Amino acid sequence: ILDKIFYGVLDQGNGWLYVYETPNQDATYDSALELVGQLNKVVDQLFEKASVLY
Amino acid sequence: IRDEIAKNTELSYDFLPLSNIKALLFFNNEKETEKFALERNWPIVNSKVYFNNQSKEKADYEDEMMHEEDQKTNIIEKAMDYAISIEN
Amino acid sequence: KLEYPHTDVSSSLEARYFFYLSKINAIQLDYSTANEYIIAAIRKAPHNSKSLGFLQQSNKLHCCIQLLMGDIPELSFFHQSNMQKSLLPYYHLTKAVKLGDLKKFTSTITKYKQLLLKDDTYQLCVRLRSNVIKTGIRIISLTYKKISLRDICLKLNLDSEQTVEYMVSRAIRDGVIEAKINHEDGFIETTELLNIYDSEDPQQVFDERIKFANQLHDEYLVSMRYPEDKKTQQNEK
Amino acid sequence: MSLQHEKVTIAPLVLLSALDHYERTQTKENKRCVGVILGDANSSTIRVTNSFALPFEEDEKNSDVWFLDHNYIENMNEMCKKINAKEKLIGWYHSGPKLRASDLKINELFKKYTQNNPLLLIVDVKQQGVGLPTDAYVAIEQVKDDGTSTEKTFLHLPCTIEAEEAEEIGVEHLLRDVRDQAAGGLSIRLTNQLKSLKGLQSKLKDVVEYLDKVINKELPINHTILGKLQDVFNLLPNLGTPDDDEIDVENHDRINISNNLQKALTVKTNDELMVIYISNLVRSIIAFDDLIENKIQNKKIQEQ
Amino acid sequence: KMLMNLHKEQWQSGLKMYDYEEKEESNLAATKSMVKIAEQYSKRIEEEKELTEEELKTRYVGRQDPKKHLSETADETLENNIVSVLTAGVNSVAIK
Amino acid sequence: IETVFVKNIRMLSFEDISKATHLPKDNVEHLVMRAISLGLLKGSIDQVNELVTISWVQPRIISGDQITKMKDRLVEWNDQVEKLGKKMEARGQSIWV
Repeated sequence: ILDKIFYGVLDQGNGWLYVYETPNQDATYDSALELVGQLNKVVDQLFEKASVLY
Repeated sequence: IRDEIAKNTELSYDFLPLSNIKALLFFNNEKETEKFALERNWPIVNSKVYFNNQSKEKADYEDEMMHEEDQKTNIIEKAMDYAISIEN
Repeated sequence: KLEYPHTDVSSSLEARYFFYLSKINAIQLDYSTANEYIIAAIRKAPHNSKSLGFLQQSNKLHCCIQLLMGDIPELSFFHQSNMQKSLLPYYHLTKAVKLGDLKKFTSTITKYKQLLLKDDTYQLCVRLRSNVIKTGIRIISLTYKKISLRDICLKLNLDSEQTVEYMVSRAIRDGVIEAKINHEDGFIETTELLNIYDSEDPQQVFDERIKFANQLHDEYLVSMRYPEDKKTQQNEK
Repeated sequence: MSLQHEKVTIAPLVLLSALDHYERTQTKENKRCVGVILGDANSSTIRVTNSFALPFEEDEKNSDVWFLDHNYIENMNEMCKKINAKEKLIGWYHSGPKLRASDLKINELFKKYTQNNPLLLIVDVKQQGVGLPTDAYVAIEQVKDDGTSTEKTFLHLPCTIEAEEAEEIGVEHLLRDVRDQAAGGLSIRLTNQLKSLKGLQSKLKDVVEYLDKVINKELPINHTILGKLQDVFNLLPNLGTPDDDEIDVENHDRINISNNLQKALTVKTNDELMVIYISNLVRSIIAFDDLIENKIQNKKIQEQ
Repeated sequence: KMLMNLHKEQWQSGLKMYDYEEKEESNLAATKSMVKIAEQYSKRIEEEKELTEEELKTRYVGRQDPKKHLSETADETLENNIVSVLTAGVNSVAIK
Repeated sequence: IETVFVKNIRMLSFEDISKATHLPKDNVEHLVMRAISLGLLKGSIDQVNELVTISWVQPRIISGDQITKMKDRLVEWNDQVEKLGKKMEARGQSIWV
């Protein structure tokens, strides 16, 4: 499960193995993290411009 | 203190025995417990309270008075608001 | 019944105004609105030692506000400020509330009594002896999903199964604990399991974020072009 | 013959040609103009590239008498070959405003010209309809399953347009509208959004009243028409299924991209806010300097 | 009027739509690219404090304005998704 | 097939089917399976929710009764279009350029 080579989770509350083979991670949502990431960096730099006004 | 406790119990429990509702509201007389219940609008039927019935009626009334398109909000309506702001 | 100006006044007035509101709102047991108003007063007010006594009082009130919520300020805050000695009664409070210690809490407000009352946050502070308990039982329900009535009484020195039943009954009307009591088995069970992405709740949040942004466009538009218009009229080219 | 029929692609020159030939006969007061339809066919999409008038008379008192000159059509076709010899007779235009059942009799005559089942094109000259103002039909012979004999009948063919590349730059050339029935910007698409919904309202209303007619006025049941309306129900969406919950979850996804983007645009603008503010700080110096300078200039201009 | 009308998609174009696969492609492309315009804008605005605008644009690639280019790319997909939702929800609510 | 048509929705319990044909629950399932095989109905069979979720029904002829049944359902959907369109008129009344 640590390799992630078939995914799944192991339940010792009854003794089953659930085998989940469903897709992971939304690609679209994930690339939105790097885009926000870059906007959060830029605004510190815009604030360097605004030191001119002060 | 009782009236305060009776809002609480809706959230805490959905089944209580008749002895347990009495205990919790600091009573010692079963007839008084059932008396309060009429007035506080609880339906104790067969010695088990149905807090959930009561919630339904309470929610519905707050919808029932008009305010109501924008109170709810619509999927369609969000996009309309955002649209006009950009083209103004 | 105020109709206070914002577009034509000095920023010193605008800070002072925001400060007053949080104090008055807080005393009426509205800590939600209290919290928004103080952060705005701080941003208006500078970082200098010219404003120094203003900032000290404003930042006292902000720590206390977040404790009254059960929000709790971070450890970051007190360290990165260089105000450590002044905010010392609040610091001890923040550690105290978190731990859920009634025993510690009794010590904290007693030790520091005088310093707190001069700031007139002492009136607010006494209300935390209760919130200290509510935070504490919230710890217990996170650590243990399903937890006996007896176990809780043992950790925080609560008096009966029946007593703790009742503490939790008040606390979950306010939805702090976010749990429900089963009388018929004898446990307190938190009900959170997430998967609220599926639900319409995030949609509601995203809608609010956009409108805070559309409003920022308006501030930008009115300000930007207005001193340009003056300079053209002016004899300078 | 050919049974290949699908769409009628119609060129804009065709549309304009039948309005013109109608107005230069100055036929009105319900008097008609029927001309030839020219183009490619033996083909699934029937492709009408051009059209020309034919001398035609329609009697309005009794509708069962008409004039068609058979001699002209052959001559006329020969001269079409001069223009472009990829054109043969594939049908006829009618001047509208609607279908007539006297069109069934006209139709016979043009089967001794064509290599396809003849084309009927209503060019509405008053330009009425919420989409295109042309309906298109083709004559079919078929048995009727409601227990009655073989009819000759005009069954609907959808109308769409395709045009030459050359024609297409001309259409745009004369025109100068910005369009509100085609999609552009955000605001335009809101106008089209509303138009579509009201369109649906109009057609749907007509269905309810159509149903009303059969059982109270007595239009004949026609199984073929009502049969599609059943399928409207079976392909119909449902609420609270795991399909209609995917539908909500997709809205939550898209709304988040819109949030980042609105916010991206806010970054860009707060930078443009600071920039113009620097421009003002710069222009301040110039402004100061200008006042001391203008002192010297005033006195000189008065001297002269 | 004949000239103007070139569509049977006058009322069959707002409720009509493209699959959500294609909308997932637009969303994914759009977000991915705006990172790249955003990284050029970051190199860029380490300056914007020297002498002459015209110089900065050559040397540190202010050309075409990356500030303008990011606004355009954001505006196009932003307006498009309001439509994509707007048509989506309209169908669900009116049709059923 | 006829029960599905006359209902608005498109799903039936195996209990309802049992009553209507006078069949046991075993034979209710064998009957849906034949019917699909014949190509009268297409859908899904749930034995663990005891549903048949029908997804298409075959066309058929239409008599008087059936005319009215469908007519009525158009009445609701007509209203839904008109009032949803009333809400859209009122927002961005200004923007329609």
